[PDB]
Amino acid sequence: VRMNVLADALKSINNAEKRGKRQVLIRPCSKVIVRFLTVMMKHGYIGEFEIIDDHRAGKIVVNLTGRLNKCGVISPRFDVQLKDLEKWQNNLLPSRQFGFIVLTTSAGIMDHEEARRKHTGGKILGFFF
Amino acid sequence: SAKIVKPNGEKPDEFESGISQALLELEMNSDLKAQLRELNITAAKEIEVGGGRKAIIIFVPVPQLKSFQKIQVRLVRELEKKFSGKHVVFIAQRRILPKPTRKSRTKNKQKRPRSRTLTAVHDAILEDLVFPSEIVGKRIRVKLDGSRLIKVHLDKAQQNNVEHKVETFSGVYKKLTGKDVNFEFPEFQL
Amino acid sequence: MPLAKDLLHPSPEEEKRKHKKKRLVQSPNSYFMDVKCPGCYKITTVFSHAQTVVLCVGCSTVLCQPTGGKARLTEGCSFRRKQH
Amino acid sequence: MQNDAGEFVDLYVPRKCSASNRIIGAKDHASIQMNVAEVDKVTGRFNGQFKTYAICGAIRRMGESDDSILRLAKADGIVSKNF
Amino acid sequence: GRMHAPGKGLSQSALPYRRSVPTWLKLTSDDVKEQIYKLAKKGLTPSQIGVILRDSHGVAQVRFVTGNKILRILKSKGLAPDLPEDLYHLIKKAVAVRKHLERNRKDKDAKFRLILIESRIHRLARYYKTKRVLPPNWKYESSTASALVA
RNA sequence: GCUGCAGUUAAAAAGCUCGUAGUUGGAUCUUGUGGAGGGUUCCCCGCCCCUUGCCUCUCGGCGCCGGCCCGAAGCGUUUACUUUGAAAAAAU
Repeated sequence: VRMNVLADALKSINNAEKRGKRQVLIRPCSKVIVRFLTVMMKHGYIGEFEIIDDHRAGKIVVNLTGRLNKCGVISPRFDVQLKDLEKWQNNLLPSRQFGFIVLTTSAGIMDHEEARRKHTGGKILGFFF
Repeated sequence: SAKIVKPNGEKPDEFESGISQALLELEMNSDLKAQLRELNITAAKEIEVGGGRKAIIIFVPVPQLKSFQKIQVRLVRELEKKFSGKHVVFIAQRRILPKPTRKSRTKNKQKRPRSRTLTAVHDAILEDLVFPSEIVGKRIRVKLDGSRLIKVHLDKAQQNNVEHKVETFSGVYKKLTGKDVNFEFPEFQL
Repeated sequence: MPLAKDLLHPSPEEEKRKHKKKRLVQSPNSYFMDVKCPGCYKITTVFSHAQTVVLCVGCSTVLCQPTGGKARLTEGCSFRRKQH
Repeated sequence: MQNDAGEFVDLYVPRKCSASNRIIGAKDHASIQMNVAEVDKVTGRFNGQFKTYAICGAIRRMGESDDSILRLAKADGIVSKNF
Repeated sequence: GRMHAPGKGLSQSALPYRRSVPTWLKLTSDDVKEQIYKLAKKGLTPSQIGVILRDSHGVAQVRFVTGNKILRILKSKGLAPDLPEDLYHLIKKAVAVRKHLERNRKDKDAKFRLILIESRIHRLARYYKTKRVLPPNWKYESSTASALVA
């Protein structure tokens, strides 16, 4: 059965990007998916997006610009502390110059570079580059 | 009695006593005497709209509103005839209760009903404004700056009852909730 | 499907072709209709996929028969859909 | 690529596909550059002015270049947003 | 997919987006409740009341005319049964197969299908016992089963 | 082989189905204007509806010409998580 909705959303975008398609449809929608998409959009990796109401959790249509190399999920939501975050970005990123880990923290869902300014740890959700 | 609007200390205002006088005097002619019965209006306000003109909002208590809507098609037509070129809307006197989890006092002895949530109140206020017509569907657009716009679809029958008021609906819903809305008609509907 | 068709605006002939649960927003194919018969003429309402053997207020032996799809009328004067 | 003095340090900057926004490599021999003539608006005649596009080899071999060149020619004025 | 078969078919209802009552419907909330109370005296289960109302009257969804689901309408008047109606139907099917096997002990398919019925009774009873619909001491028994449905 | 392996043919998926413990489990319930540090909107004050969510005492200092105000306390449904204090032999 469907054990996790965020893993479907990112796998669906990742297969559409590799085929060269200009749009994709995500279903079911969730509060976690809308907040994750917003972090990719603010850094310039995807275009703007629209939500459809249907009285059953809803759907999203997203616009693609061709810049995204990958996006992905870490399935157990492991806890991270500021001293251990260096080991995770050494494992998951392609260079020290670009790409982002996404964390959930009591100050909100955010970019791993913002978590250092806000002096906060959290749980891992995923990444993009 | 007259001056039916608002709780104690707030009541004497000229505009709001004026609109509630204009409502309660209308039961005195024989046609609306059949169907008005001094039923409560809780408040009224006069507010600016995007064309530089004015519109009025009338606030109705929840167990009375199911009776107001049954006569609103004549009662608002009489008020929009009598006032100086204004547009009118009736809306419910809904209350919002605060979030129990770490944003309010909370205990086992009473539970917050989901009918008193902010989401269930703001999406009910949207249905009151459009009343002569019915909502066919909603969509929400997220912009590159992180802002939102709502797109509302209205039924294709009864266009003649709302097309001249979409410009007041956007300004009224903005001032009741803080959010941008556009009102539109569908290409086709199943 | 080409590389660039937009997903937010399907034409009504693209939407009417596909399954009721797989449309952009869901909608049934069934409907309500008003039905009338000879000998007694009190009009009545019926559902197009009925399971019941309907008897009219005019007390005739059968108004319609149930079936594996739409129900079939006994040569009644109306099959007219209600608009909403 | 730039350094902390602000000067550039790449050998060259490679081109990208007009249909798809992906880099065309030095050995992509299936790729193309298309060139198309403009005409004057009074007499429908060539004035020597033109427009250009570049297409990835991977989009050509799946059969999508004809529709991509058409969308590009409707986005520019050439096909005039009716068909 | 289905819980005890290899099949994965898709058939189900699909409700419209519009929850409102239509303007042509002549019925009203308390007259719909009286028709429900009359139909309940004939011994009709809630599932049968909703098809009689959909086929022969205007009401497509009773929950949209009257603000309540129709088992709540019966419970608030004391008309509801002492055993839930889907658990009742599974128990009636188990005793029908047990009356077959007493004279047909060679029917090894019927022996296999009885395991798949009674394990589906146990899964449903365990749910209703945690939500206080049934006593904690309630138990299905192969000797007692006939007395649960007569 | 947690990060990080493999099971059509090289070594390897129980003949097939049910099922208690174990592991895993769908959507949903409060936001934008104003000021400081910084920018050209967001992180601290105070607000559409609640800003410690309530409350009114009494043993106990404050502000002023008795009465009314502002720091404790009852405490915010219970935990994991995270950030910060305290307290932990030396040698290595």
